[PDB]
Formats: sequence, structure tokens, C-alpha cells
Amino acid sequence: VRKDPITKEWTLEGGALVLADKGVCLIDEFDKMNDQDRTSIHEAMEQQSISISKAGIVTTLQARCSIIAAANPNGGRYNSTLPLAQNVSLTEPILSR
Amino acid sequence: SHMASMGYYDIDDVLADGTEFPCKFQYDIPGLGYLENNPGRPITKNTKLSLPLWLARILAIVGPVPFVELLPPDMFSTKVMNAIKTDPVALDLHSINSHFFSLAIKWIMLFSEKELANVVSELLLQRAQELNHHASSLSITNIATSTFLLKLEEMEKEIYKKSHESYKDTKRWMFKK
Amino acid sequence: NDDDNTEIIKSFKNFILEFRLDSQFIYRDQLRNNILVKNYSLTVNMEHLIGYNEDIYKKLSDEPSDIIPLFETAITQVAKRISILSRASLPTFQLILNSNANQIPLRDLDSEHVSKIVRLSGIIISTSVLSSRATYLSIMCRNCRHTTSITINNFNVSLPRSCLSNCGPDPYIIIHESSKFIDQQFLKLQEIPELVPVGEMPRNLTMTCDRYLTNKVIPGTRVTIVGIYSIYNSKNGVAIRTPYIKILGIQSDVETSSIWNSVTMFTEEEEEEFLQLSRNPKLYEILTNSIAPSIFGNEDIKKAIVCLLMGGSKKILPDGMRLRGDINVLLLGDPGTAKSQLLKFVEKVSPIAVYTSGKGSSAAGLTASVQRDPMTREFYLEGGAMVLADGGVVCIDEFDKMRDEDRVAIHEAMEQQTISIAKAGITTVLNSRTSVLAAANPIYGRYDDLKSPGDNIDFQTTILSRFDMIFIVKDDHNEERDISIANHVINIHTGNANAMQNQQEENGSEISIEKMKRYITYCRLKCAPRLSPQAAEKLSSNFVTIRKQLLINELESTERSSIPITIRQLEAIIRITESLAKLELSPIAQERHVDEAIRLFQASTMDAASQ
Amino acid sequence: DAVFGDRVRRFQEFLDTFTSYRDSVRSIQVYNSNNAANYNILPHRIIISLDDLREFDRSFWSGILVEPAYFIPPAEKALTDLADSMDDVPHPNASAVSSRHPWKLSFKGSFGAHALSPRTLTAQHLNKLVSVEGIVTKTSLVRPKLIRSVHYAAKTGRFHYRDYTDATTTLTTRIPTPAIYPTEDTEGNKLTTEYGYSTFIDHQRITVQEMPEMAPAGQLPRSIDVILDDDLVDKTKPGDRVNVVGVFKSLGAGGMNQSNSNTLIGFKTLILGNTVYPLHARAARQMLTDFDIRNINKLSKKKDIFDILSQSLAPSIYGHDHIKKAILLMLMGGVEKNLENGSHLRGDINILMVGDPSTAKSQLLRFVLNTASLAIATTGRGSSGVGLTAAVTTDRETGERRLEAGAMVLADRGVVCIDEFDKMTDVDRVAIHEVMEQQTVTIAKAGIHTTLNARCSVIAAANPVFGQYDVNRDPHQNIALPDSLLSRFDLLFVVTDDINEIRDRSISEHVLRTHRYLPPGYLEGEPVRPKLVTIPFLRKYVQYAKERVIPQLTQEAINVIVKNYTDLRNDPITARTLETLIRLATAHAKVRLSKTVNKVDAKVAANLLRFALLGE
Amino acid sequence: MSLPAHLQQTFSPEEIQFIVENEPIKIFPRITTRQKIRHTRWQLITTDDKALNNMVAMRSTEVVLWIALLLKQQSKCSIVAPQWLTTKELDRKIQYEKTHPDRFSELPWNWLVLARILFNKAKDDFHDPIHELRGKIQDLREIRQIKVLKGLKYLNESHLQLDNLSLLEINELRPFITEIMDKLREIHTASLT
Amino acid sequence: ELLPYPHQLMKRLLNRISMQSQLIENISMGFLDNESKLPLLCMETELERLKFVIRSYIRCR
Amino acid sequence: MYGDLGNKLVLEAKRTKQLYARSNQDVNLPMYHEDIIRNILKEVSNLRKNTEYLKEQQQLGMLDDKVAKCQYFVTLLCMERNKRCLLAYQRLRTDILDSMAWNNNGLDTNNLSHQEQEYLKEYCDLITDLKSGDLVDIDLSGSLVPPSDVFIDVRVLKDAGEIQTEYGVFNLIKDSQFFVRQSDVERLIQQGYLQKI
Ligand SMILES: Nc1ncnc2c1ncn2[C@@H]1O[C@H](COP(=O)(O)OP(=O)(O)NP(=O)(O)O)[C@@H](O)[C@H]1O
Ligand SMILES: Nc1ncnc2c1ncn2[C@@H]1O[C@H](COP(=O)(O)OP(=O)(O)NP(=O)(O)O)[C@@H](O)[C@H]1O
Ligand SMILES: [Mg+2]
Ligand SMILES: [Mg+2]
Ligand SMILES: [Zn+2]
Repeated sequence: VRKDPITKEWTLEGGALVLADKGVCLIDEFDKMNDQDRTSIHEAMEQQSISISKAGIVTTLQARCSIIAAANPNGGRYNSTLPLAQNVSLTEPILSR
Repeated sequence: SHMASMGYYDIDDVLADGTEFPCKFQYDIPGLGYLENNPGRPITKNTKLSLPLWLARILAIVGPVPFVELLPPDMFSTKVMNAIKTDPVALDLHSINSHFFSLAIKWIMLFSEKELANVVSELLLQRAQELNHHASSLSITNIATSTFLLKLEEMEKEIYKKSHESYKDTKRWMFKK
Repeated sequence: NDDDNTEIIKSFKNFILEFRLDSQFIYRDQLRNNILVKNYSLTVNMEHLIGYNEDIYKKLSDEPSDIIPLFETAITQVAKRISILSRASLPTFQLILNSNANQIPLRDLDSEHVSKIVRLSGIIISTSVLSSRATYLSIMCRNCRHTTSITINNFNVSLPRSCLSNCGPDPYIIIHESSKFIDQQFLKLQEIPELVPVGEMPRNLTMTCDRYLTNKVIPGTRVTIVGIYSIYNSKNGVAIRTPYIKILGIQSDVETSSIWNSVTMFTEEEEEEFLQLSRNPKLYEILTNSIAPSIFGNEDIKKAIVCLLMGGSKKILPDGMRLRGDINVLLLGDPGTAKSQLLKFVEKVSPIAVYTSGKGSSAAGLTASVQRDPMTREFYLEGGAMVLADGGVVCIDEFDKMRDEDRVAIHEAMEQQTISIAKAGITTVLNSRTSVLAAANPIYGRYDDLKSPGDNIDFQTTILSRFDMIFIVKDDHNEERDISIANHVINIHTGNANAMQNQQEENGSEISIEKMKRYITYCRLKCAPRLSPQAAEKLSSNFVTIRKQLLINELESTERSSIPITIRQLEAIIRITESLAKLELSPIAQERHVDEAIRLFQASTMDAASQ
Repeated sequence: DAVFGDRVRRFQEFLDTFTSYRDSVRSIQVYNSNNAANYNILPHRIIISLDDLREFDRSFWSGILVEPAYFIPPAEKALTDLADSMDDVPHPNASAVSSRHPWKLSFKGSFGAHALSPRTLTAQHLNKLVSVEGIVTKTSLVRPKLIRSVHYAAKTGRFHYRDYTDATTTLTTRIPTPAIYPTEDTEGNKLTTEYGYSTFIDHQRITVQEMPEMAPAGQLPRSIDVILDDDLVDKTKPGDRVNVVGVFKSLGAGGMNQSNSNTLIGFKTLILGNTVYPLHARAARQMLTDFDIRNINKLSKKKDIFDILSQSLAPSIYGHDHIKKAILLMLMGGVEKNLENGSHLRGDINILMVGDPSTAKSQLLRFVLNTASLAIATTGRGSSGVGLTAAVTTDRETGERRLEAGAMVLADRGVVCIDEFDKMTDVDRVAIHEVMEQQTVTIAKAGIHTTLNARCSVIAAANPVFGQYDVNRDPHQNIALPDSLLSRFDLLFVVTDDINEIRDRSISEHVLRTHRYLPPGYLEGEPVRPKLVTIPFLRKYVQYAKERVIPQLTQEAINVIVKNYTDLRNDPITARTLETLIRLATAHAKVRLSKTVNKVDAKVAANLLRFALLGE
Repeated sequence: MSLPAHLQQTFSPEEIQFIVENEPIKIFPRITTRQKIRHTRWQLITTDDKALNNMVAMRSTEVVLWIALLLKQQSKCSIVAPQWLTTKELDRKIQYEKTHPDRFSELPWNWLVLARILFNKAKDDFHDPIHELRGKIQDLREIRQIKVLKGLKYLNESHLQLDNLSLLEINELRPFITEIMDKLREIHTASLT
Repeated sequence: ELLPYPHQLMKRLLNRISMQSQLIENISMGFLDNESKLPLLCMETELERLKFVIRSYIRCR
Repeated sequence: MYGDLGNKLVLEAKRTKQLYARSNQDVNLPMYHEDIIRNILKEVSNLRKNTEYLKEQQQLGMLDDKVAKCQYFVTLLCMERNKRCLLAYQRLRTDILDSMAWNNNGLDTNNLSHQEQEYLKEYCDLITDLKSGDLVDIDLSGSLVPPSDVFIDVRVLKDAGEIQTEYGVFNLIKDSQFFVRQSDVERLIQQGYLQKI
């Protein structure tokens, strides 16, 4: 949500998952995002929406992207003797999406 | 004494007689402390109880100095009389007492009151005009009707249900076989 | 020109007086029925206007702003004839329109539509306070003190520049004592989410309604409008002016009741459907299977969502103490288990609801926020999701990803049913009486069932105790269940489940969203069941057993439990016991309701704590 | 001319008939003649019963209600012409003779459909006499409004005058007089303006908001602006619950002027106030009869009263007798000492309940909020440090820098109920120290430099930092707050929800009785739309015990207080805790309706403090 | 009880139709039942048999209205509307109604009931165009409804007088007028010593 | 009030219903062997109209 | 005090009065309050024990002129009130059973007390005794809607096969339609085998 400098009440600005709606969002170095930033994707993966409730704006945008992500394993190299859940710093709710 | 138009088996008369009125006792009376919710005490003179009308209507008559005085009840206080006299149609009688007209008639019998009989005859005649408008008005309900039916007594709801079904069955007969 | 208006008026008086289908003069009767209950308006269905004389519809649709106010006077002239004795007054009647012209999508409104009657639909995002427009100005001259008046009709006139009979260049003042006024309200309408084009923010119109169309809607309602798409010369480019709608007929889609003091808006043809449905011996099976029919299993979660949609009963003591009647539920569990698909369903069945994500939320955006008005420069208060969802359900998805400063704003609004404020010199407690349905994952995503049951769960006992049923939804990999789900899911994609859900509704095994939303809305207005004296003997003997069980489980675990039992959870089992009595419209709650309420609590919060 | 002069004699005949209005006029006139001229002054205003008027002339009464701009003016003229017939005074002064000070009407009772609120008030009500009920907000500053200027014509010796007209001064419309003084006479003589012979009336604008309790589902409170003038000014402050009677009226040209092109905006609307009645029940105080006084006094003699009254607090909440005792003493607060050298000593008991979830901490705050004569609710996340103290604003009537009061200032001589107290931000908790220490807040922003009174008792509720109280950790580990702020509270109660088969059965039966309540006159299943006292009597008892009794500290209680203080301290106790013992003893002496703090009061104070310290 | 509650003190509109169907109406027979001097016969027990055994096609006769409707259900009759169902006589009654606020016009007791029966069953037998007759029956219905609402401002402990009110117009008002005047009487007689 | 019963009237009408209902059956025996059926239809619908008034009368009292 | 059980019985009477008029059908009247009625009859027995325990104590000398003149009279008034509530409840349920006996059984038994199961039988036997006698020519249990109608189209709403009736035989084939005299089918319409009119 943006605040205008003049009329100076609230409005929505769309992010990458709106500007790629009916399209693709490409997320390079997905492992190196902050977990607070990476967990914003969980609604737009399955429900293909973005449900904001901020500054008295309460609404849902559509966000029907395919997401392609690129990551490296823990330590920067894949280690083939370990299970996947130990090769990567991610978790089951985002890995299953 | 009782009037023949209000029946023995008449449920809305049984319920009206159940409502409590404030009562001052004029005597000391052993054993009757269950009226004060403590059987072990006597009743004492100048105790101010509330008794159901089926008990109070009878204790007010016998004892000359009778067992009880009925105190003037909230629902016939000058506040309610003033509210009745300014705007009968706006008044929410169902909040003042659900049985107000049945209780008014019993109070006017129990003490002859030309004053209250005028006020309650007028309240009835003025609200009856609106009962006929809301009963006559048939959809092909509105908020302006539903806001009035919520202001409405258990006596006047009979007149409304009965009058409305009378207009409704007449429309139902005129505008199809 | 007034010869021409007199013929247009005369031709519409004759529409009211002559238009008949079958035996009944439906517009004479509707005028009389509206006069008696004192709403001075007529609703006209435009298929009937086309049926009577299509030249009149042609005139009306060519230039509405000049013909609508001629039909309003034709209505008043008939209204006098049918309700006053001549030779022994009424205000100017409103004309309200119904239509089945094609809905124009809100973003397709453009210069081709200026001044035309336009039918459309959207979500109301805002309603103003009422404002007063004149319909009659009484008038007096400043200088010579001549006096007259101006009748006003509010389509597309001002104080005269001349004294009408030197008297001066701007002679007239308004006599407010003798003037007459009407209510006007502004709405804002956003377009419907499934009609927004790809990647755009949902577009918005301001629009105005007056008289009997004011207060007919609340924020969040989905409406269809008939109105005149039109323009005003705002001071806010060049040769440019702002579009709006003069609303001629709001039509709320589901009979979502608008501003509404629980009043009896139902009709006997649906009330007698509900009063049969209440008495079906299988009703709780029917409502359980009607919750999310495309979601397999989760039977107890569906049973608890039915309880949440009814709620228990709200109570107000002679103490002045207020008891919460609303039921709150937490779906805590493994990934891909239909937690979010159940939240997206309760948003649609509940008569009022808001879906939100805890990650997309703020304390202020959830509760209420202080705005600054750019004209007055004063602060004013705006309602968030808990105020928009008031009297309904707020669905809080991703409740584990909400910030700790934002989750705490919900603590009051989940128990005391208010939103207290002390900001910018505003202070109030706002009412907000909602159920909260919430969905979450454990720490580490899955439940990790070997780890300590308190080390999996992030939430504090302060918020967990505010939930009446907590479901720890574990996913268990039983091959017979996984085949039973696999067959079911494929029947959804292949389009078989569509026909099955249509056949089960026809079989009476299920009810539609529209029927269920109106059934829930009825039960909330006819029932608030009390516990029978024998239901108390069972609920007491149960709750002290649940506390002994908890104390023993704590003595094994060597600590205070992370999922609590407290007296707020006795009131949960009481409140569930009432919800099950609201379903069947019972005036009282009984030993059979207490057995199912203890069972649902056991299957949810207690088996979640037992882990 | 013609109908006005008849309505004047028609109202004159009412005042002759209902002689209590002549008697009320006489009472005001002699009292003012005593206190002004013979020796604090009464307004030239009469409250008429609208019920007396209905019964005298239904056609005047319905004129007053439905056409007041045509019936209140001749009725105020009739009352003014009455008062001038009664008035007698030798050698009246020039300002009296010049005064432009007629008599004003005010009204009682029975408005019917004209009884309204800020939401139900509608354009169909414009130009009618209405009663509106609400909560006051945004009271603007008082300004004098010019209504007559007197001038002196030097070179002639004639005093001239001019009268002035504004759309909020009069019920009827007049051509608006431009607010410019005469500078030169009709003949051409220079005119000098005689202030003090000229007439000004006080004027104030108040916003009356819908009571949030009544607001319909998901809608926010509506409001109306009310105009108050002469003697109605400052009869209200923000947060007052109020009933205002006045003519609802329109203003301005409403965009009908070719200076504007919008065509969607509407007219401005206001209530011109005729009278104001304050409220506090959900009526701002209980007036006490000789019977109320007899009952309060007789009941105070029973040795059990501290139990009777404290059990009658929150009777739906089971247990917590020692916290409910502390709440009764907070309501009947101790005595304030305004000692010299700035040595002001607080009378006000502060209570902090910190504890496990679901223990009625919030349901005892919501009880205090109901039963106290002034109470303000707040919550830790809902409160800014600004909205607790005072907020800078512009007064839109006058264009001027102003303060709005915060919750700690609105609660002056009342209680603040702070729920979620440990969820307050560190910057917002700074504001609470000043109120608790100095009973005042200091403002230094926007070029406003001031000290506001905030003489309120804080009751607060919190949870420990781990969501339930960890008995394996210290109080300063369990409780989130600075120990400096915890020393500003008198009674820090720590409460736990601990499992015990007999107590859990006992509270379980009690809430199952509490949920079984059926309010009188409702049906089964219908949706809502040996000694204890009723809460309306407990509210009278508390009011009496604050308006009638101011106990003096006495040697019998000193011999106890210093014995018990020195025992507590010699085995967190600090110098502040001695003053808590004196407050609790002074508060309990008020519950006994007594002028002296006795040995019994000091023992009950020490037991109640020792319970809060030790968890006895 | 033996009688349903909605019938306990009043007539259903279908019983008010049954009462009106007992009146004589004029018809034009389309059958000759009259035997010549040069066969089944009616033999009725509640009405005059001698009118039906003497029908001659297209010479008018009177029969009871329930037989006219039973003959008109076949092609075997046509029903002659009374003189008051003419656009002239209805328009004189509308003028009377507007001219005399204090009274109802002298329409026959069955006028709404008989208009509704004949407009449905005998729609082709009017000399005037039936859309102008339906229009004036509605004009009369509406004026009398205003005069009724004026009359109800006078509900009384003693009596009312309602001189030319139809049986169907009495029958809709019966459970309101009598129920309210009954409570005004109870409130009054209660005040007496 | 419960009005006094029409004793002789009711005995007369209950004869005519018995005689007329026998007559309608006797006339229906001729139809086994003009032969127009309207008078049979009217004699039958008249007994239904008459039997209704008496049933509605007795059920009321 | 003693009348407060009676008021609960009559509030159930009132709710069944509303229920049976609001709902358009013949509803099944709700189950008899054997428990509330046993509580009321038990309280009347304790008021009887108080009349016995007073009436002896008059001879033992305890100031009966005042004391018994009030105590007997209030004890008796409580029992008048309990009799009225029981009788007002039992008469309403009687009015509904008579309405069933004419309307339906003239052409749910778990809910009735055994005296009402008995009474309903004896009253159905009284109805059949009125119509089985003089006045047999008119079917007293028949319709009170006037016979404005001669022949009617009727659609057969449930299969019932070939059935006899006094006037004739019909094969009630699911969704066939008959055009037949109203007086022959009226009882089959009432039983709900037929649809239209
Ligand atoms: N039991 C089920 N029956 C039918 N569909 C299911 C079922 N379980 C999962 N699905 C489907 O698989 C997807 C599950 O995603 P979703 O409903 O968003 O999972 P969720 O429980 O909210 N998991 P998460 O957000 O990861 O914690 C949806 O498309 C569902 O329709
Ligand atoms: N002793 C009690 N007696 C009766 N009801 C109780 C009692 N203790 C708690 N409750 C009920 O428990 C519920 C929660 O009380 P509340 O005041 O909201 O809890 P609280 O102590 O403030 N807990 P919290 O908000 O989590 O810090 C309310 O419905 C109370 O009435
Ligand atoms: Mg999900
Ligand atoms: Mg709390
Ligand atoms: Zn002029």
C-alpha cells in the first residue's frame, strides 16, 4: 500500500506476482531470500491470489503466475548421500508448492 | 369481580395474571415468608413485596383494612402516561409490558379509573390506525412494517395476524380462482 | 416546451393506471400498498414498460435525465388520485428501476455510455454519511423582499440572477425554515474480482443514491446497480470531468440484509422451507456434507465449521457482564491438507465474511486504523478486516506467518468482542463480534510427530486459549486412504464430481451455497438455546475429568502444557452445545447435544493436547 | 406581524395558567437581584414541561415540535414580556438597559418520534425540535459572538445601536448583517464604539457521536455538530454521554451558488441547542433521597459490609474475593493531601493484575468500567502514547492550534482500565509513568508548553512473558515491566489458573449456572435484543462515600500501620509501600462511612496488602 | 374444534362467493328445452325448476347464478351482465362517490364478487369493452377503500353505520372492526361502577 | 350465542335430501336403456351445494 | 414461589398454540410434559400437606383468627393457580386432538399421554356415532370448502394401483391425469393420492 503525497490517503501498488499475472515469475537465488520475504509466496503458489488487509484497504488481488525458482544446496554444493530435506534450508510447505 | 370476556382457559389471560405487581403488606403474618423467599421468617408490616397478579388481585380485597396495598406499578407511572399521550404510534409497548392492554383492563376494573380508561382507549384507537395500514399492505416484508411489528403487544399481534390473513385471503381470491 | 412535457407525463399516468397482467393492476396496487406503509416510491420493471408502449422506453433510454423526473411527477399525480378524496400533502415520489439489460463490466464504461441507463455490478467498498439535497427552496429577495420558491429534481438549476418582480445582480437568499430536503448518500463500487483484467488493480466508481435507496447497502456487499452513467465538474487535465452513477435501483444479490436490526425480511415461501429442513432427522449429516463437497475426509473439521457458522448464544447478565457467543477454530497442520480450501469455502457460505492472509496483514488493517482527512485535516477512524467481518467470520490464513505485533491486536476482538482505540485524540471501543477461523503450519512445516508437542507449536497460551477447537491435522500415508483420495481428486479434474454434486443436491443429500447461507442467516435470528438443567450435570462432570487428565499429562511431561485447558474451554464446550441446538432450531440444548459437543472437543483440542 | 402577535398572547396565557413558570422566573430574578446588586448568578432560562404544554394547547405544542422557527420565537417573547412585568429595580445601570438579554426556553419529556440519535437523524427531521443522544467529542473553544454594537455620537450625545444576524444566532432566516461596525452616523457625525454597552454571547460547537454500543453491524459511529450559546457553553466536555434538545437546521447555499460547479454536494446541517442533560448510566449522578440516605447509613453499621459490598462487585465472577476487595477500595479511593512546598500526596489506588490466561482479568476490568462514575477503557495495542496523553489539532471553527485530551486526561478523578498492559510499546509506556507519579502530563510540542491534570487511578491487566506464570522463575523474570513502573502500582496481584478437583468443579458449576440465565420477559430460546446488594445501590453507596466522608488518620491506626510496615520491611517493599498502607486504611474508613481511620481499618489494609505481597 | 379457527367468527371468500352464486341472473339460453304441444327435466329442490324446463334459444330468462355458470361452462348459455355493469352506470357511481365524501354509493351488496365472477367466466358477454369495465371496477374499489380508512378514525364503544358497503368489503374488515370495538368496549365497561 | 335449532326446517330438508338422492339414482337407471345429461348434472351439483350448507351449519354449532 | 412451575407449562402451551397455527399443515402436537406436570402435581401435594398441618394447628391454639385466615387462603390460592395452568394446558391439547379427529382420522401417538391416547379413541368413536345415524345423508367429516367446482382435472401424485372407492374404481398410475367429478375424488385428494384443487 502506497500513500500519495497530495491526496494523502492509501492505494495499492502491485508487486512482481501481479505484474506477471497470467505469466511467469522467475526467482533467482531463492535460497538466499530472507525467510520473511520468501514466505510471502505461499498464497500466490496455490490460491493464486494476494489478500491484503493494510491501512483500511482490505481486498484480494489475483496472482495466477507459474513460479520458476533457482537455488543452491546448503554449503553451496549438492551432497548426494543426504536426503533432500538436509541438502536444502527450505521446509515442507514451500517445497510441496 | 371477574368479567366474562376474559376466559378461564384463555392462555394469554393465564399469562397476564402471572405478572408481578409491587405490594405493601398491612399486617404481620407467620408462615407466609415463602412470599419473601424465606419460609422460616414471618411476613412483617410495611414489607414491600412483588406478588403475581393472581395473588395480589385477591389479597388487595380481603383482611376495612385488607392484607395488601397495591403500589402504583411502573407500567402505569406518569412517565408511561405522558409517552402514550404524545405519540401512540411510535411507542414501544412490547418493552413496557408484553401484556399491557390485558393488564390495563384488569387495573381499571380493580380501581375504577376514568382517567386511565381514557388514556388506554386512545392508545388503542390510535395504534389501530397503523395496524390497519400494515395489515392492508400486501406484497406482490418492508423495514417500515417490520420496525412496527417489533413494537407490538401479544394482544395486538392477534389482531394483526387475524386482520392480515383477512386481507390476504381476499386478495388471494380476487386475483386467482 | 411544456406542451411536450405534458404529453410525456400524460403517457406515463396512463402506464400506471392501465398496466395489467391477469386480473391485477400491478402498478396501481403497488402505489397504494407503498402509500399506506409510507414509502413514497414506485419500483417499475422495465420489461413491463417495453410491453405497454415501446415508444416510452425509447424516450426514456434516449435521454434519462430529462424523462425520469417527468415519470416522478406522473407517479405523484396518480398517487393523489388513488389515495386522497378530491374536492372534499404527498412529497415527490421516487422512481426505482429493475432491468435485465446486459451487465456492462465496470471497466468497459466509457464515453459511449455518458447519459445512458447502464446496468452493472460490483462490491461496495464504502458508504458515506447521509447529506441533505433540496427538493424545494423557499426564496426571498435581499433588497425588495419579494418571495417565491424553486422545486428541484436532482438530475444533471441554481439561485436566479434577477429579481423576477434596481434590485441587484444576485438578489436571492434561501429561507431554510420553509425549504424541504431529501437524503443523499455516496457509495464507492469496486469491480468484481473475477472480472478484473490480467495484472490490473480493481477499478472503482463513485455513485449517488437518494431517498429510499439510501442505507440499502453496507461495505463488502456484492450488488447489481441500474443507474445513469453521468458526469460532474469536480475541481480535482483539460476539458475533463469526473464520471459517476446516479443510482436508480440497487439489487443485492443474495438478500444479504444490509443495515439491519434483525428485522423480519424473510418470506413465508422460504421460511416454511427452513422450518421443514430444521425437522429433517438427518440434518447434521446434510449440513456436514454440504461444507466443501469437493474436499474429501476432514469430517470433524466440517462438523466444527458448521458449529462456527451458527455460533453459540450471546448472553447479557444483570451484572452487566457480556458472554461471547462466537466460536473460534484453529486448523494447525501439515502441507496440502485442504486448510486453505476450507477457508476459501467459509468465505462463501458465511453471510458476512472476510478472507485474509496473516502475512498480508497489519494490526491497523485487521482492527481499525486512524486516517487523516485531506480537507478537514482531522483524523478519523476506518474499520479493518475485523470491523468489515462484524457479525460474521474472518478467515485468517497463514496465521503462523503473521508478525507478533500484529497477532496481538486480535486478542481483544476474539474474547471481549471490541476494538478499543486511543490514538490522535480519538478514543472509542468499537463493537466487533466475529468468529475467527484460522489456518497455520507448525514450526518445521510438518508436525514431526516424534518431537515434543510443545516444541512443534509456535503460539503462546494467551492466543491458543482463545480458540474453542484446535485441530492438529496430521497427514498419515495409509495406502487405502491415499487411493480413496486419489480416485476422489481425479473425479474432480475429469468433471465427474460436478455431476455427482448436482445429483446429491437433487437427492437431498446436500444443499446449495445460496440455500445454506440463507439457512445460517435464519437460525442466527430465531434461536439462542439455553442448557437444560440436566446438560449442566454432564458438562460439569466432564470438564473436571478433562482437568484431571491434563494434570496427569503435565506430570508425565514435567511442564505446563502448550495447548491449554482453562475455563474459557468449558465455555467453548457450552457454546458448541448451543450451536448444535441452533441447527435444528431447538429452543433448548439437551444430553444428545452435550454428547456430540464433548465428542467434537475430544476429536479437536483434547486429542491435539494429548500428542 | 399578525400570527407572531397571536402566538405571543397564546403562550402568555400558558404562563398565567401553569403558575410554576412565573414562580421559576421570580426565583431567578430575586436571586440575581440579591447576589449582584444587594451583596454566583443564574441564567435567564426556563425549562418548560412539554407535557404541561400538550395539555394546555395541542396546537401550540405541535407547533413547537414541527414548526419551532415560528413558535419558539413568540414563546420566548411572551416569557421575556412576562419577566419585564415582574422586574423592578431602582437606578439600573447602562449595560442592563442596553443588554439585549431576553429569556430563553428549554424543554422536558416525551419527544416521541422526535427522540433520535446521530444515525437516525435524517433530512425528514430538518426544521423540527429534536432530542439527540450520544457521546461528546471535539468541543471547540469558546468565542464571543457579536449580537449588538452600541455607538456614541459625539457632537450630539445620542447612543446609537446596531443588531447583528447570523444563520446560527436565530431560528428564522434574516438578511446576514456583515459584521462591520458603523464608523459614521446617518447625519455624518463620527461614531465611537461602546464596548460594555455592546452585547456579545458566548458560542461553542460540539460534535455528538452515536454511542458505539448502538452502532449497527460493521458500521462505524455517525455524528452531528451541535451549536451551544449563552449559558449552555461548557456544560459538556469530551467523553460526556449526553442528551441534547434543539432545532435541527440547515445552513448555507449548499452549492446552489454559481461560485461552485460540483452539483453533488449538499447543504450543511446543525442542531441549535436549547438544552443539555448529562448521563453516565448505560443521569450523570444519582440524586439521593432521604430513603437512599437512610438505607446507606443503616447498611454501613453491619460488621460484614466489606464482604457484602465486595461480593456484590462482579457477582458472575467466582472467587477472587481479595481482588474484588481491592477494587472496592479503588472505587472508594483514599484522600488526597495538597501539602505545601509542592508536596502533593496521591489519594488514588492503582491495581495491576498479572496472571495466567482465562482468569477474569479482562472480565474484572469490564466490571470496573461499568460500575465507576467515570471510567475510560484502553488496550495496549490500541493505544498510542499521544492518544493516552494529549494530541495536537487545529480547531476548524477558529483555525487555531489546540490540544485534544487523551484517555489519561479524560479519566481525571476517575479510573483508567488498561487491558493488555504488557503489549504496550516502550515509547507508549513512558506516558504512564508521568500520570502515576505526578497525576499530570506535560506537553512540549507545536509551540504548546503546558501541564494537564490527570488525577486518575490506573487499573491494569497483563500476562507474564511466557504465556502462563512460570513458578520456577523470579517475579522480575515472569513480569515484563521495569521495576520502576511496578513500584508506581499499589497492589500487584499475581493470579494463576491451577488445577484442583474441588475448585474446578466449583467454578464449573458456577459458569453453567451463569450461562443458564434467562432475562425477564424473554421466551425459552429467544435471542437477546445470604446478603448481596443490587449494582444501582452499590453505585449510590460509592457516590455517597465520596461526596460525604473524608477520613482523618488517627493514632490507633498509626500504632498498627508502623507495626505492620516495620514487620514487612525487616523480613520488594520500599518507602512508597508505607503510603499504600495509609491509602488502603483511608479507603476502608470510607466504606464504613466514618470520619476517622481506626485500628480495624489499618488491620484490613495490612491483611489485604500482605495477601497481594505473599499470596496468603 | 369441529370448525377450523380461520372460520370461527367470519366467512371465507369462497363462502362469500357461494352466497352470491345463490342470486338470480338473466341469461340468453343456447338450448331449447321447451317441449311443443304438436325427455329429461330439471327437478331441482333449492330453486325454481319452472324457469329451466321452459328455455327457448335466445329469448332471455332468469336462472340462479350457479346454473348460469354451469351452462356457460359449455357453449350452452350467455350471461347478461346487470345494468350496473355498464360503463355509463359505473361512471355515474364514480361521480357519486367523488361528490359525496360522507357516504358510499348505492352499489348492490355483491358488486365486487359478481364483477370478479363474470369477468373470469363470461368475459365475452359484455356490450362494453371489458378492459374499461375492469378499469372502473378498480376506480370504485379504490375510492371506497379511502372512505373506509376515513371511517376507521371513528371506532367507538357504541356503534357504527356503514350503509352501502359490499359483503366482500365488510368481510375483509370484520375481524378488525369488531376486534377493536370489542377492546374499546371492554376498556369502557371496566371503568363503570 | 348458540341459537335455537330449526327443528321442523331440518326434518324437512333431511327428507328432501333423502328423496332427491334416491331420485337421482332412479333417473340414472333410465340411462341403461332425448337422453340429455344436464339435468342430472344440476340435480347432483344442487345436492352437493345443499349438503354443504347443512354440513357447514351443523359443524359450526 | 409455587406458581412459577405453572408459568413454564403455559409458556409451552402458548408455543404449541403458535406452532399449530403458523405452520400451514396439520403438525404433530409436541410431546406431553409428564415431568413438569409431575412437578406441579407434587407441589399441589405439598400445599395439601400444608393445609393438613395448618388445620390441626388451629385446635392446638396458634392464633388462627389472623393466622389461618391468611395461611389457608394463600395456600388455597396457590392450588387454584396450579389447577388453572394444568387445565389451560390440557384444554389446548384437547382442542388440537379434536381437530385431528375431524380433519384426518374422520376420513405421532408416542407424544400423547395415555389418557389422551384413550380420549382420542373415544372422541373418534363419538364422531363416527354422529355421522352413523340420522344426518348420515351428509358426510359431517367432509369438506368445509364450498363446492364451487363440478368436474376437475386431477393428477395422480403417488402410485396406488387399482383402488376401489364407493362411487367407482380408478387405476392410480403415477403421473396419469383424470378429469372427474370433484365429489368422487375429494377424499383421495385429502389422503394426498391426487393433486390439483
Ligand atoms: N482431502 C482433500 N480432498 C480434496 N482435495 C484435496 C485434499 N487435500 C488436498 N487437496 C487439494 O490439494 C491442494 C491442497 O492445497 P491447500 O488446500 O492450499 O493445502 P493447505 O492445507 O492449506 N496446505 P498448506 O497451505 O501448505 O499448509 C488443493 O488444490 C486441494 O483441493
Ligand atoms: N473465576 C471465573 N468465574 C467465572 N468466569 C470466569 C472465571 N475466570 C474466568 N472466567 C471466564 O473466562 C473467560 C475469559 O476471561 P478473561 O477476563 O477474558 O480472561 P483473562 O483472565 O483476562 N485472560 P486473558 O485475556 O487471556 O489474559 C470469560 O468468559 C470469563 O467470564
Ligand atoms: Mg494453505
Ligand atoms: Mg482477558
Ligand atoms: Zn427584489
